[PDB]
Amino acid sequence: QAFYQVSLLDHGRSCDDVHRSRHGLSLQDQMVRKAIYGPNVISIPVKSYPQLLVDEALNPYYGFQAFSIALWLADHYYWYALCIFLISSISICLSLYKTRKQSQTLRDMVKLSMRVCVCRPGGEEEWVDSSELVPGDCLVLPQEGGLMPCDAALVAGECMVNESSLTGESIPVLKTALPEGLGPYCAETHRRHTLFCGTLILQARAYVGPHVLAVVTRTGFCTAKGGLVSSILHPRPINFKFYKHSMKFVAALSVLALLGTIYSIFILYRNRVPLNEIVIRALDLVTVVVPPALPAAMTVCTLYAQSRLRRQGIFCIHPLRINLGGKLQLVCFDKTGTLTEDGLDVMGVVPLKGQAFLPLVPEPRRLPVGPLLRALATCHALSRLQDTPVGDPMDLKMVESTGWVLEEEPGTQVLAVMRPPLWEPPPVPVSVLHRFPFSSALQRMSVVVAWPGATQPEAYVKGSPELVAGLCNPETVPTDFAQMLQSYTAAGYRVVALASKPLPTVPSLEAAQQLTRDTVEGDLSLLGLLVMRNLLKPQTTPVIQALRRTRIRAVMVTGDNLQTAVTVARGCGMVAPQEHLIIVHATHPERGQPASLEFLPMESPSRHLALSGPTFGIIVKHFPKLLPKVLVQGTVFARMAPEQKTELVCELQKLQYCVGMCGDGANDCGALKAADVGISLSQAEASVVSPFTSSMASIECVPMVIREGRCSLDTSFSVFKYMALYSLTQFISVLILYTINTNLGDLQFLAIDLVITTTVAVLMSRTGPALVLGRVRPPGALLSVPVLSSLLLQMVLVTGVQLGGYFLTLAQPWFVPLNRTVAAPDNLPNYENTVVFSLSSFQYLILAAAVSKGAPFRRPLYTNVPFLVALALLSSVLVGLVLVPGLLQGPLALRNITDTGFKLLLLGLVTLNFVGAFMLESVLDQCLPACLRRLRPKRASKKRFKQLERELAEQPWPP
Ligand SMILES: Nc1ncnc2c1ncn2[C@@H]1O[C@H](COP(=O)(O)OP(=O)(O)CP(=O)(O)O)[C@@H](O)[C@H]1O
Ligand SMILES: [Mg+2]
Repeated sequence: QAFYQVSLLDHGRSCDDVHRSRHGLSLQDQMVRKAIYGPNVISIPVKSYPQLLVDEALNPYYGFQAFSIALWLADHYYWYALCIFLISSISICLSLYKTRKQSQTLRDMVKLSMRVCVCRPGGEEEWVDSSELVPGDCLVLPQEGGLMPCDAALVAGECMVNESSLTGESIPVLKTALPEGLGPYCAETHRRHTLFCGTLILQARAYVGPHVLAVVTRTGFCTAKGGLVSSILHPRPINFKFYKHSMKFVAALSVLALLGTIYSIFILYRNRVPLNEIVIRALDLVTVVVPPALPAAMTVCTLYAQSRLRRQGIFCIHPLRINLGGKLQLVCFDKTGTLTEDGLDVMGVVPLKGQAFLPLVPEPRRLPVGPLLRALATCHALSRLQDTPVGDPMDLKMVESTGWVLEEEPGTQVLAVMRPPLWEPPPVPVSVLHRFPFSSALQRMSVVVAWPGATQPEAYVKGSPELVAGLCNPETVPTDFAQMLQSYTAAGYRVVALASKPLPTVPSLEAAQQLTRDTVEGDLSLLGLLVMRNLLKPQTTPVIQALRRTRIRAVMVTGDNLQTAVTVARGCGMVAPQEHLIIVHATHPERGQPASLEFLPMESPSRHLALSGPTFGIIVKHFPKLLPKVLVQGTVFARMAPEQKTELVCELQKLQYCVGMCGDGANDCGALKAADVGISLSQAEASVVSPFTSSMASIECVPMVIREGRCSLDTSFSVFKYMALYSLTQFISVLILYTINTNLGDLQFLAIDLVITTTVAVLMSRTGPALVLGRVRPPGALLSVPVLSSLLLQMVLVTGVQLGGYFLTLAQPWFVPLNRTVAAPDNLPNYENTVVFSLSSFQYLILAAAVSKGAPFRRPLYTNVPFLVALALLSSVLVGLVLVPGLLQGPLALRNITDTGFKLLLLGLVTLNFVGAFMLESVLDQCLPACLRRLRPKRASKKRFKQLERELAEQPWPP
């Protein structure tokens, strides 16, 4: 009767229900469920070519150009029509290629199919089906190096998986068996028992089970790998798109088009040409005003910039966003693996005798056998790859520091058995009973471990110092824990605390392993603090100094302790030594206490604010009025959960800041997607994780993403402004002829539009970006006073030389006056056509050189090379032709002029116009300040960040 959403069909499923779904029906249920859900295939439509063309041809411009071709054919200017078709043909081919390439990349990612082993309710079939996989299907996963087709909760056993594409996470991720329960929660809601579509399985092992077996949850390409590709198809728009502002500027040109049309009507009525004939002249005037090569030129800008970035390694999707890069005002960054260096030496461990802390051991090897050694060795979730161990750089560096070595493939639920170094001045090899994974939001990991001693099993928890110390029973927790940790965090050593609890369970029993994560991480005794050292990436310190110099503010968003983030921030130059840092702190509103905000300064040898994640939680919920003041003044957001990083992005955006994210981790995945410009620095090739994936492991990417964006925004504005200048230069030329004896050209018009303008337009879009990022932001409105001024003033100079030419031509003593008794197509030679075309041809080229204006955002014009050769070549051909048309006289329909003097006068006028155009654009750059000061002495931006800044300047936060 009424359709129900697949999510709505499977939203309320129990923990038990996922196990109920396991060993699902072989065929009848499969077929009906598969029919209801639809086939498990990516929904990218496949088009041979002509299938695309019909859809592609529906664009409104294409219709107008088709009408224009017919109109020009009716006028019998075949040659101009021959060009007008050909330029549209180039436009459609390039648009087709652009569209085809954009789909092809995405389609190539999702073009994967492989034979799958599927479990029957009383069966275990092998390689039976893949694309037809049942929505609730249970399957046995491959042993090693196996891509996972569907998002499936793991019912039994443990899996090691590479999720690098899905989460931006190169490091191997542990997967564990789901626990059946009366409560219903989604596998995604667990966010760990689920195995995600298109993720490689490094290894798969069942300690107790015969093999690892998983039950499919959300599937059919509409979740995970496809859910993101599906996002890339029909993508999210940008608000207040600059094309609207350009569309307003087209309306200013539309007034000029109407004014021209009425001028023509008066001239034609005065001329007394047939009314039927006058309509064709009016129609030609309107069609001429439309530029044929603009639609192609706009594509070629983007395609050249994608080409420029692909070579730099910054692999891009949604190429429209490269301009958005140009406008970004703040760039958010992550601490570890981006601002700092991935991989960290363990700078020893600190042990505690009783309540008191003992002095730090430089090398973890020289310590007594007991809890801390075992915890240091066993806490990690490292697995053994071919002749090697694979894990998180922190956990890997810790175990190598202990000197204990992981046992290989060769009880029941016994895994990752830890072999001792076997050097003595007890070896007691130890085996893990239960593994708990580390979640960035959760901020800790835990293990249950047993030994041949066969005592009560001991649970070891390694996690964030504050949460672990808080979780520990306050018996062992030292009085000065906070102050002692403050030494290590202030130094800049990433610190993780280890807590041990003896657990009263039956040792080496599978059943005994089953336990509540909270119950294992409940009552705890603080054991020691690890002192991991992460060092700043060499290039980070430079890029941040430039981004601060441009006045694009750099905000740091991190899950690590506030003092470490303050040390990294003070190091990079987020906060310079001259600058002052305030630590906003908040007390929870609860019992008899209301919410309190306390601001405490920090002093070290622009009023920068550093906020812990929890303080920001209270500020957003219980101080909404203050949030604008902190988020416009906050530089070092720290101890932030993965969800909190998205909130900073969203609140900074609602304050009208253009955010950017250069994170390299699963924690940032949310923030990267939400942010305007998102860059994932550790990914290989194009990926769905971020809009602008990089393959260089540095912040050196981010300046390049801004620098190219500003170039693409200036190229888009230059190509638009040159296309307007050409059309009005054509309008003036065609009109000067329309008044004067009702004449035009055919082959001449093909030559101008096809060779002079289309070649220059495509070639002017490949200049490339400026060397150094600049203080001045690229101008963002096409309908600006400078742009409008520049175009209008230049067109006056165009007309001046053009009219001057005609006056000089008529004034020439040898000049023979033209017949002016016969139709424009019939009068193949006209003495005026020769002069007007010959003067106008060169000026069409000159406009591009003046328009280029290559300095703040683009490199000097000469550096282009293919443009510069073409400009000179076409100029040389035109110089050659104007002096001596020879053979080309006949095709050009040129009236041969023997007199050298008038040709030199004509060359002089073009040179004068050229000098004029260059002088006008240089004058325009110099004149802007005087104009701006007089037009507006002072103004206030509607955007909230610029006002809140100005308010804070007038009255600061309480000092
Ligand atoms: N394997 C592990 N087991 C337990 N805790 C870990 C851990 N690896 C990191 N931690 C700690 O867990 C907390 C949360 O880490 P999270 O992934 O959110 O950020 P992070 O410390 O990697 C800094 P960044 O945000 O720059 O990536 C931190 O205090 C971190 O030091
Ligand atoms: Mg990271």
